Amino acid sequence: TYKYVNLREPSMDMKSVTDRAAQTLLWTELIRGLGMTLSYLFREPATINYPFEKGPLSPRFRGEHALRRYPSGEERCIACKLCEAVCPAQAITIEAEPRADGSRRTTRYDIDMTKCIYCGFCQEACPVDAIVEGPNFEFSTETHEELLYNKEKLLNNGDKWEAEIAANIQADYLYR
Amino acid sequence: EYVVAKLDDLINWARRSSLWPMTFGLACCAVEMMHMAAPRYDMDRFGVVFRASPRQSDVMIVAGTLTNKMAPALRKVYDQMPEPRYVVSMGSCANGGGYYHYSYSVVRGCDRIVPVDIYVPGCPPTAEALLYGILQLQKKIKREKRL
Amino acid sequence: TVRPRNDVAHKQLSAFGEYVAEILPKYVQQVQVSCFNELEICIHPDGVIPVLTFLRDHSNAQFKSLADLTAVDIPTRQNRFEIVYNLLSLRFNSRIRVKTYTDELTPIESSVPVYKAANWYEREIWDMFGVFFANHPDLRRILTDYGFEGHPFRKDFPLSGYVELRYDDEVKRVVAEPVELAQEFRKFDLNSPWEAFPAYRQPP
Amino acid sequence: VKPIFSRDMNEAKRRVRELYRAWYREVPNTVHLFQLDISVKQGRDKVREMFKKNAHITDPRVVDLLVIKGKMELEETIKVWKQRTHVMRFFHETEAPRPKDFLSKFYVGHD
Amino acid sequence: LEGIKDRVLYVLKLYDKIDPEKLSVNSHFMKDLGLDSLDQVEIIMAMEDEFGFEIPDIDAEKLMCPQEIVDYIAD
Amino acid sequence: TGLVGLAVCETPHERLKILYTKILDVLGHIPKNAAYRKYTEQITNEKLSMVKAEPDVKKLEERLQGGQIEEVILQAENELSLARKMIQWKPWEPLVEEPPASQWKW
Amino acid sequence: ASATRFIQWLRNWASGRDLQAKLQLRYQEISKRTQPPPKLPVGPSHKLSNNYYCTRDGRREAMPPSIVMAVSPAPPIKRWELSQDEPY
Ligand SMILES: NC(=O)c1ccc[n+]([C@@H]2O[C@H](COP(=O)([O-])OP(=O)(O)OC[C@H]3O[C@@H](n4cnc5c(N)ncnc54)[C@H](OP(=O)(O)O)[C@@H]3O)[C@@H](O)[C@H]2O)c1
Ligand code: SF4
Ligand code: SF4
Ligand code: SF4
Repeated sequence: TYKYVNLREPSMDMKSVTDRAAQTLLWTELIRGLGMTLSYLFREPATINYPFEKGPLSPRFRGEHALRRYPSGEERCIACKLCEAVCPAQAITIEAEPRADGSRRTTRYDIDMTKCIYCGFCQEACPVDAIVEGPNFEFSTETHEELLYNKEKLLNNGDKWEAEIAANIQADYLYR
Repeated sequence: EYVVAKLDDLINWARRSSLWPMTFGLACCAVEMMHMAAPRYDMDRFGVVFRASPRQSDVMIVAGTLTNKMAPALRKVYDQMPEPRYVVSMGSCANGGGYYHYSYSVVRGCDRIVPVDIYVPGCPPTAEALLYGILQLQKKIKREKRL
Repeated sequence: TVRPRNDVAHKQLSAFGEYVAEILPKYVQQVQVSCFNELEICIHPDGVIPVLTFLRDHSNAQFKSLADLTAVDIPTRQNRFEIVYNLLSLRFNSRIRVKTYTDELTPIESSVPVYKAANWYEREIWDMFGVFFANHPDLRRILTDYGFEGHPFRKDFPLSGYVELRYDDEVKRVVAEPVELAQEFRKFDLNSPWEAFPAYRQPP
Repeated sequence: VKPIFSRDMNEAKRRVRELYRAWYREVPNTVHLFQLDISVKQGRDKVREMFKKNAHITDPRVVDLLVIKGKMELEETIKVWKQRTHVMRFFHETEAPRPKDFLSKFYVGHD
Repeated sequence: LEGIKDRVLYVLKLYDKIDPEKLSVNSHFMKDLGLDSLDQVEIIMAMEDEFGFEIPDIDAEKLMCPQEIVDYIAD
Repeated sequence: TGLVGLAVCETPHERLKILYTKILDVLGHIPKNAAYRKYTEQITNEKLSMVKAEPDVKKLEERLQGGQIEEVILQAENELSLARKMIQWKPWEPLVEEPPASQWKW
Repeated sequence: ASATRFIQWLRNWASGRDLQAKLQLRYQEISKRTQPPPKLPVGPSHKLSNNYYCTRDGRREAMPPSIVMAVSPAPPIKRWELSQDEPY
């Protein structure tokens, strides 16, 4: 509702002119600029020592891809290819086959980290809640081969993070 | 001998202590790169400084997308770098093109132009995960320079 | 009822569907479209400069500002390109669209003397689409490479391109270009059967 | 009544002659000021192979559009923009092509 | 007059497109000497660069014979 | 006094009256039966009747203009250039140009 | 010295009032693990009877009418007065 920026020359005569002239003959505003930085030094630095202190995070966080399973064994993923179609990077590749014993499950399951923008659609499009995004950062590699995750073999190694996953999903059902 | 092996540890420790980067912008990643400067996730706690110094710098951190126009631009910079040099691909674009992998104008993830030593996986590479671009690099310096 | 949006200013805005049409040139008007309080006018390519001088500093319609200069590429028609001049009035607070049509390779009358911002968007269309503009000062490639073949958007050629792969090979400084191999794009055949909408289907 | 781009039928060919005249004088500038790379003689042969592909002259509009395109891709090296030998290299040198033969292409793998 | 007939003949023979016995002074490049349509543009460019570059597109059509080309350059 | 834009911070009255009287003569050269002459005249004479009624009033400057009096004159300055361009290149009177091919629906 | 009592006088003295609202400012009223499990409320649907999609049209009125081939586009944008909270 119309604010203005310019003051349009506040100085008029004697008292209002000389003090504005004072901050050009001597400095004062440099001392006033020094004052804000002085108070900033004395207050404690808000720093986190990474290998010992950790930065604050959420109950629902996306970063690491790992496929969950049922409490009584059994691979939770069904090979719907649903998560493939939603995937905006088209990162997740899937080949489906029957497991010779009635059940319809996975054979090839590559989610390459060369692609994937960590959007978390595959977390939210899965009807069985197979892919749950684990709060992890510890996956920096030397090679591409070491980076792109293979057919479930490195994703079912996400069972080592499933203790956090089962606790963090307790915020997902009945959302936050 | 034992004296030579311990001396090679001191040369490796000189780089393990301090790494001075030439951080490439040209990305949404560049903001998360600027979050290293942010006090909450401090990086000047290490021997790393945001003075850059393009000719002097050791470890160039390629952040994000590399287009065909910027493809010869980054290569000529890498040649001007001193011999103990490392390349950190920061973000999914710098790895293998997170998005824009199937686009015409984007080079498919840095390695086709410049060799990458340490890969940082995340789109917005969180300042938590980005401290594996320093500490894991410092851990990886063993080299085993025998002769 | 909760969930839909209500419209009331449609009749007040429909008056311009008569006003600009009552000027009545075969040189300009042709077809007038108006829906959800927005006006679409498609104008013959021969007149673009005399059309955009109008709606500029005119007492009834004072736009003065050009925000978007988007172009629609469509292979169905003989006239392939549908260049849309999107105008915005700051005095009257209303938006209008000045649509045009150009075929495979024909120059349109460029709005450089009318708008000073047009030239940057005009270079963008010549890059992406290949539509040349007459009476234009310094037509240059901005988004494309300095040695790029074809036009990046055109629906004639694929998404991945042709000179996509770039190696730092056996030659010390020269970056390779002409290799055409890439990882395959999974073109999903997604198109739902049964027409979802009435008042859109046309008889053959 | 109809657009003509720049020239009508005959004058469009003279614009190509004007384009060939300008681009023939710019190959010493792309060696001494830019980089040696290959040769002065092979650089002039690189011009001839480009125009031999455009042997299909049928419309004044098609020719003129190629002239305007030619007044940008070859104008790029006159007022020198960022290329640095990696860009502005039209001739393929890195990749070796397979010859068009029924016995050669079938042995390697084609179609 | 003597310099124009000596410099242009030496420049035409150096191009190696036509034999010295085939083209001497009066033998035209259009039919007699045996030169292509692109070769006529190349020969006119090489002859202008040696003596003094001032060749327009309109004069290129008139310049077909080497004797006529020497007269056009002198005038 | 201070104008918003780069237009001079001054209010020249009757200078606006000169410009509006000039453009009425410009409109009556070639278009006479055309609607462009018909529609512009009924807006300009409507404004001229309100300018002549109230001199140097802030309410008079606010009449279908919004901003300053100099800004209203700037909104009529290029209107003379628009009228002159309409006289040189005229689509208001003739209609002869070719209709497009029957395809516009998406 | 690292004692807060003497330091708080210095930071208050050197340009502007401080004391309250620290640089870190994550001491009190920062709830960890959010809250006990909540129940998300339902909208105008979910409850049965008179929940037809015939009434909830959504995507129905969309067809564009072709028009024709002194009037203003809108009542002119009148300028708003200066702010009462701050004049300049
Ligand atoms: N133009 C010419 O100079 C020329 C002329 C005629 C023939 N040739 C032949 O072509 C070849 C060209 O190679 P080059 O001379 O260019 O090689 P080079 O530059 O001398 O480099 C040799 C590399 O191979 C490794 N290497 C060699 N012998 C090794 C051993 N016994 N155990 C472990 N690592 C070994 C070394 O690694 P470490 O340092 O880690 O051991 C070294 O990095 C030669 O073998 C030569 O016979 C060359
Ligand atoms: S991850 Fe979920 S959505 Fe994807 S195939 Fe497995 S069960 Fe289906
Ligand atoms: S997080 Fe998004 S981009 Fe990554 S695999 Fe899942 S759906 Fe694809
Ligand atoms: S990885 Fe994500 S944040 Fe980084 S440049 Fe690519 S899209 Fe932007």
